[PDB]
Amino acid sequence: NDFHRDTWAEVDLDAIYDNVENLRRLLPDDTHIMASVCGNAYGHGDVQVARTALEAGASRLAVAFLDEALALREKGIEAPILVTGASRPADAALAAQQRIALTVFRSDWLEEASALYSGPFPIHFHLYMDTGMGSLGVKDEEETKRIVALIERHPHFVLEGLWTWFATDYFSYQYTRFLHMLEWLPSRPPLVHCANSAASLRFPDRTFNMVQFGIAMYGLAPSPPYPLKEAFSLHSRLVHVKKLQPGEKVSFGATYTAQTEEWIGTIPIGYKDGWLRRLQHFHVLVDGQKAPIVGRILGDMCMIRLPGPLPVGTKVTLIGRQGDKVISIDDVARHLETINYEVPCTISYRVPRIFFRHKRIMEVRNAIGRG
Amino acid sequence: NDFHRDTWAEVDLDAIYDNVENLRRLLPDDTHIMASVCGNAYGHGDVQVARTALEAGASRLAVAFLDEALALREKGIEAPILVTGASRPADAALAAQQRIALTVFRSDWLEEASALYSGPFPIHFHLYMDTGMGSLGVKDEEETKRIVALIERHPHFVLEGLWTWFATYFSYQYTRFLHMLEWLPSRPPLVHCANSAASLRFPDRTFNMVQFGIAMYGLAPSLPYPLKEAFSLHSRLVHVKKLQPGEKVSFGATYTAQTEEWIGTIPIGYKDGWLRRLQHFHVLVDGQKAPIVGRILGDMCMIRLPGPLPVGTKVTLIGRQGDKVISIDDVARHLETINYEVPCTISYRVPRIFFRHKRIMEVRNAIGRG
Amino acid sequence: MNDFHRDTWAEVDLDAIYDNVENLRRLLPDDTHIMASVCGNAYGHGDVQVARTALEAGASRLAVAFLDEALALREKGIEAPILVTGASRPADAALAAQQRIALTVFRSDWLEEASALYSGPFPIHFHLYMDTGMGSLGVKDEEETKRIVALIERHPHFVLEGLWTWFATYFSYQYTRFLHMLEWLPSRPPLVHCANSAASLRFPDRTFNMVQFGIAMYGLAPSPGPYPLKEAFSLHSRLVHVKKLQPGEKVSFGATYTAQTEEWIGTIPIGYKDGWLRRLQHFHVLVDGQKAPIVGRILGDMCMIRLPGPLPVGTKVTLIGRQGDKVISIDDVARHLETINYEVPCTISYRVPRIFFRHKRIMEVRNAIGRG
Amino acid sequence: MNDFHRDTWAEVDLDAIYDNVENLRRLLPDDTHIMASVCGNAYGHGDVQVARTALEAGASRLAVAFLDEALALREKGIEAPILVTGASRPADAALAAQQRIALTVFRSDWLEEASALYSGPFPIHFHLYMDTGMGSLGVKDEEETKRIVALIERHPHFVLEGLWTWFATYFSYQYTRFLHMLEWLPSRPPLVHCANSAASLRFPDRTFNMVQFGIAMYGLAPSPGPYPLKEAFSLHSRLVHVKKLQPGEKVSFGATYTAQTEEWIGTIPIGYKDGWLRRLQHFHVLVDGQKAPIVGRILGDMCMIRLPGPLPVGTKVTLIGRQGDKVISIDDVARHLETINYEVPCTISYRVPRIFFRHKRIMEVRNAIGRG
Amino acid sequence: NDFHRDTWAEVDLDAIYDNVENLRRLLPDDTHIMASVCGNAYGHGDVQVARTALEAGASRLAVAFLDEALALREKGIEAPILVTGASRPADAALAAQQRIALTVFRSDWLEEASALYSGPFPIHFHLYMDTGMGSLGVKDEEETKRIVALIERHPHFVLEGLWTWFATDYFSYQYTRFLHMLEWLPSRPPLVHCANSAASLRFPDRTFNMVQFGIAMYGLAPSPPYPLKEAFSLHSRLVHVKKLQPGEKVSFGATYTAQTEEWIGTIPIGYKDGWLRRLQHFHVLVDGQKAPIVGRILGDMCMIRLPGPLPVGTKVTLIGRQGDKVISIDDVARHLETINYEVPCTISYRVPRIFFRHKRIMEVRNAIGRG
Repeated sequence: NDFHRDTWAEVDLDAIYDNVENLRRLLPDDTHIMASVCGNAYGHGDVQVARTALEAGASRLAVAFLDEALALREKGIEAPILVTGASRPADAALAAQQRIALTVFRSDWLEEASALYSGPFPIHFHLYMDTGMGSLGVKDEEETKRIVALIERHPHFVLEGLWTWFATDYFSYQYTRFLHMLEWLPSRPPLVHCANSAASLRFPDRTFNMVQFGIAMYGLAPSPPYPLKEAFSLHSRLVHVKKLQPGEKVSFGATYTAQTEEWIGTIPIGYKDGWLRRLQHFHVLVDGQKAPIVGRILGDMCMIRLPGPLPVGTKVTLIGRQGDKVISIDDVARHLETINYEVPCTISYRVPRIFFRHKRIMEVRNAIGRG
Repeated sequence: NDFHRDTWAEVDLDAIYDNVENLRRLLPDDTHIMASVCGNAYGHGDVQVARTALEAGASRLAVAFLDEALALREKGIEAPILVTGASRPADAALAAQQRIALTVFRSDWLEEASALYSGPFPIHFHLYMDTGMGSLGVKDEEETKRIVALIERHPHFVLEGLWTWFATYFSYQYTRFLHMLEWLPSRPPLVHCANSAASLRFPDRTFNMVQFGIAMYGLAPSLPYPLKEAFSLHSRLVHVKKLQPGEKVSFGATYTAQTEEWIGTIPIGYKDGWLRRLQHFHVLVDGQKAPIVGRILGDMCMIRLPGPLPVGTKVTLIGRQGDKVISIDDVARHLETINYEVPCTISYRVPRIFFRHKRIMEVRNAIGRG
Repeated sequence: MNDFHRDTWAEVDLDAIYDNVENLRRLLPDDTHIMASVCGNAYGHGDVQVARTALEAGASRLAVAFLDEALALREKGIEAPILVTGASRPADAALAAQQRIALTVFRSDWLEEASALYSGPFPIHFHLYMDTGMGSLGVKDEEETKRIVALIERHPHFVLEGLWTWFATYFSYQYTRFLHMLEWLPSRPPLVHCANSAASLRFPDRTFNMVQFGIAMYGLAPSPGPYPLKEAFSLHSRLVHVKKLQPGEKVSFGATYTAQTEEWIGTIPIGYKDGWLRRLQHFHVLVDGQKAPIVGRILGDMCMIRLPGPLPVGTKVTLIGRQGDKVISIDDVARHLETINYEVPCTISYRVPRIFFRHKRIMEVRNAIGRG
Repeated sequence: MNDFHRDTWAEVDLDAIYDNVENLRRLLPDDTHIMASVCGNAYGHGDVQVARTALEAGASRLAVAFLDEALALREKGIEAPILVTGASRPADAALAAQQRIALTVFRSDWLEEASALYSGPFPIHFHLYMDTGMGSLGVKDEEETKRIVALIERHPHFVLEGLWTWFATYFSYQYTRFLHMLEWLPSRPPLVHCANSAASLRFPDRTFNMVQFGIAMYGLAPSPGPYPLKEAFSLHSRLVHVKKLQPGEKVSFGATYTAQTEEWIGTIPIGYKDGWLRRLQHFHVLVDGQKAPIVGRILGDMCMIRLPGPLPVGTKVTLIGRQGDKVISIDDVARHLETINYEVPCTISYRVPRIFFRHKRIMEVRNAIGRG
Repeated sequence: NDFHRDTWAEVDLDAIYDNVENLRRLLPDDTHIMASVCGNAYGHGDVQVARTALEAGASRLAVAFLDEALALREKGIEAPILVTGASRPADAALAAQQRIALTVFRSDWLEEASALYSGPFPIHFHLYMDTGMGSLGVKDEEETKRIVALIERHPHFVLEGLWTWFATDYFSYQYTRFLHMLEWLPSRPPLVHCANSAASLRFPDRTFNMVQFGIAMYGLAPSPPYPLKEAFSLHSRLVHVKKLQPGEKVSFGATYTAQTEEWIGTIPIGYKDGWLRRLQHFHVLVDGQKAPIVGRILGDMCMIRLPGPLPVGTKVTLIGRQGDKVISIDDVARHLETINYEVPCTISYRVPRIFFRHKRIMEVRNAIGRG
């Protein structure tokens, strides 16, 4: 709800709405769109992103483990949800009562589940096929047969889907093998899909009747027809400004020595906020200009060298646009020497999220706010 | 409450209790101990750590910004709390109502607070003195005098204390503090400092309250009593694949087996705070050091097992497993950062299990139902 | 849980509220909004009940005296726009912004303070109150108006939504004086209104695209004097005891009372703690269709009335309202009290239940001190 | 959530309540209970706050005017015994019984009706109110007393807990008349008390093992005149606007006001909707330590005062209480209003926050219309 | 809380307090007392009875299945609780987090449990030994060994107890066999107990360090030093009375013909209240006299022939005392041709319970009351 530190993230839900609407137009009315909202929508806000996606065209959601699926249900999400990661056989009943589909990786798992669950709710499963270069998943025809047999036998089990993850030139091997495995099934599952496939993201396949719109939904390219809009931005404000004389010292994480007369500003964001120490020499946007982060990043604050004296309260943009200049997630990731996925995800619970929709503030989410 | 993924953190509150208890001895019965629980107790659990510290002898708590203090109050903590970072003057009433003390860095700030606030609750302020190498704080007698004047005049303003942060030399800042301290008409009820290697070791002051920083968590921020580490991180294998010589595995990149081996996948990734730079780090499984192979994904990472191991086998990322042990400093070293950052990065989606007296006290799942 | 356990209550006929506003909505052009005033818990009629009835009848905006009253409405489900017409603290702008509540500004100094202490993220809507020279507050000159306009245009989250004034009840002078102040603004604000203007309720005035239906919305003539206004508030109680007295007999109900002749005295459970002030000591109430004088001093929780012959316990007494062909209006009570009508319903305390009627059928009962 | 957003509030010094009762508890013998009266939301001081303070100071029982007030106390955690001193419905006996609330009985007919409609399972405690001849209600003869006694002894769940009367303020006559009515009972009831007896507050009277600390508990003399009583209620506001006027200048605040000379007028956010009635139009308030007259008519949410020279916005105005060496008591307000002290605090509306002080430190703030 | 039909049950908690206090005095300070509160305390009120028992001397509670144990925890009971009946292996985690001990009947069950549960809470088990004439339980040394092995291996499993049910002249066989089985355990479990043993209910055994105070705690003899006090009573009131002339007819469930001038009274209790139809010719107490139930018992009412005309509101006692006359549970059971256990248990949720303590009403429990 309300927050009391001048540091926050903004989530432009129109960027998310637009991205999904454009994909919904491109793909044939036959293909479903599954929106990925794991890790609290990659740090964007699980329920806010989920509703916007469903509203724009998505029809199903994907999360990493059971708790993320239960969080969506509790917050009012009624659309289908698939747990793409591992789960405990003992939780079958729970997932079943909550109408949450689960992915199966081993026949061994389904047997445990079929043995400790008798009903009354029907539980839907999706099989993850290991095409041969994976670390997990169904690996052979024998195993595939055991799984199919356990489902048709059990009165509450339902084989809803089949999918796999395509690594990114192994596409050949990983596809011919998949097509081969898909034939081991007596009949074609209601939903055939896959993840991390730029191919089925632009060109139609048809072997797949559901596409997984992963990180691209957030305007981030998963690997460096319509443009993608970035939805995440990060801001803060100067809470102090100190003028330094030449030669003067200031001990941030280490020791900084002013080479000339300059002004140092402190903003209330640090590595506890997910603004990692490696961003030690990155720059930020203040008063429309670029300003360098000097000295080490502290736990709850970091210092920036200002062009001249600015008043406390001046807005600082860490990720986003100011004037004609811009800083994107890729820029931050590049400086950190990591992938864009990791950036928004690392922005901790401590930082409130402000959601915009139709160029207008919709709501504020302060994970540690009162209530 | 409950959790449904085999990944979790453990917080030994006995480690917290003992660390505070030890410091409670070395310090004279006249000096308060202030426990810092900012950042949700550095990833350990704000209310849990807070209560434990208060039981072991601590009397006040410190957080970085107002929302953290308000959260501690909403959770039932009644002990005095000090906001060490910046706050908005327009929030003075809110702070006063909740009995939250605030740190003052400029006279302009108080000037605004004074005009915006009229009562009826009293607001306790702590003056932060800039000895010289800081990025903020009060530094001249002129401003210090303005602050003392604003408070005296205001019916609901109270100068509760003054402090400074000793960066790490110490000899200069010290005498400089004593000098600045003498500017005040009357010595404040509380005079404390933060990050003082000598305030821990040695008592004696000047200082009737010392800030037990990260040390309370058993992390050396760089003597006459041992410090216990209170944080451990664990997970379990959720799948095991056997590989033949030369067999390939397309993880985050291309990995090739060079012998018969088994690879275990654990349900923890970078979206959990287990950052990608840990791709060549070792974890603990079956009492042995197993290396993380390939790249660390968002929700999972792979490890070469010391041999065939069943699903469910317990994997320890930070902590002890039999004869082997992985400390926080170890992880920090690999990542090339400081220990502080490690636990603080373990995300909200990772449950914390609290132990007290060698036995499980509670579970907290930040995303559990309710 | 809205039950009550004392035979004393007030009745709020929401059909009267609905009809009064519906009539006004008919008269005014579609371009003209109707602002419904619901300060003071809708002048003792029930804030949320009156608000939604006024809204359903054609009103599109609400007005309250201070921030708390606005927050109370939002907490009770009201979503329509709300304007705080009285003073507020600069430091509460954020709270008001977060809650979509507009604030009235009377001094540039106030805005200067609010501008310096607020930075976002919600936009805050302001209405400037102009002092046309004979008031006790408000913007009075062009230089201050410009400073204000400047501050708003300069602040990214500040919005100039309206402008208004209160015409004292010398009107011709104020009206023209207001037109001058209007031109002091670069452009015309989204909403231009005024209050206490009987004229704006009789004839549509192109100058204002929003009119304030003050106390008249409750059927009370804001002054001495197009459509019929119906009152919505009545007050009732019941006899809880009756006693026959002989000539000369004394009774000490606050003061000494001597029965000049054989008579019957009834006691009803309502007193000054209920807002039925002591000054109503010799007013007449309705019982069994007859006017009966309240004799003796009014106590905190009860008062005695001289009855027109024997009557059983449980007999309905009407303090304000109709009984048979006899009627007692709020103005009748005000007159006896030597005060204005506005004050009567507002004084009927929080401990007197309000029974709401809609479509000639009970709708809800709200007992401010009931369990829950 | 007990924050408020208008600079107008009342203060309740619970130390005063504690001290007044503590003094009474010292005087009265251990066999004598003290009943604390908390009807009317503790005469506008806050029911639960005053109740528990009185209880902590030595009072062992509470009194309210009607059932709802008693249910409100129970819902707020009060466990001490409560007596409804006013009328109630026979059909509510079960509810009252279930909640351990005692009821006053004034007529045998009432008990007959309650006996016929209640059968259990909770016991219900009654206190008989005797009319000593000069009252307007209560049991008046021995035959009715016997019928009542009979009904109770006959009903398994009915209990005769007490007997009391109200001595008018002819006392010698009533006292003796009460002793006669007392002997009409087979045995002496567990509790025998009376109300409005200054005597019972000065000297211990073996006839009553429980005394009613009425309004005196609030530091208000129930009449004109052993221990010092301290007042617990003050009322405050702040200037929200100030305007300098020249000689002859006019201001229309309800009525026309002409400045006979250069002067400064301040406006505070409190009006008749807050219980600060219009009749207080020429009363004096405290501002900057000086007495200042309220000039012009009091509006619903504000009133203007003539200031002693220029003063900034935010200056504290004290309507009731002390400022410097000047003081304004409740009796001073009552006098100007031509009413009794009892009525003043009771009239200060539900929308004015009450700030409670205990041990010279703020304890809680209860804003009846605050969020929550 | 409140109820609005003149039919109710009274539970004298002093009867329960006294019974337990007397047993606590008799047994040595070494032996624990386990109070049985299954079936909502045999229709007496689970939480009310549990607290009273713990307060009088009991230290542990027993319920039939998991939900009854969870109901006690939710209502504030923190004392130990044992599920004496069957439970699902998948619920181990739940019982574990709630500190609820479970009974194990097969090694097969423990294996399923040990396989789907890894932690973090310790779960306590009690082994039910089948002495040879049971329908379930551990039957041999091999099975006993497997169970012991699974517990010591698993880091969270704890063997807390061992018990069995003694049928009631097979006591010999069922005891010598039990003593024999008890030796198969490496060490003696912390708690050794048994159920339905009148023997260990009066005379000390010592082989058992915990006695199960079953139905006797309620003042009911489980098979027809200090006396037992009956805690349950049932009442109602006449809601109508009709005078009949000789020869007159009234069609209750069937057809009743008045043989003479008589008065018929109707009370608002029927078989939906658990006042079964077979009580068709039982008698009840009204105005201190016995009165016969005439005509069939209806769903929500039943008729009684009154001595003379009584007013509506007159109290009717179905189980309890009026004047010098009394009706006990055994009387009702005898008429029904069943055991006393079944009577209070059958008194449905529809009938509120009024609890007394120290000859004073403590609280009312109306299962279908508002809230």
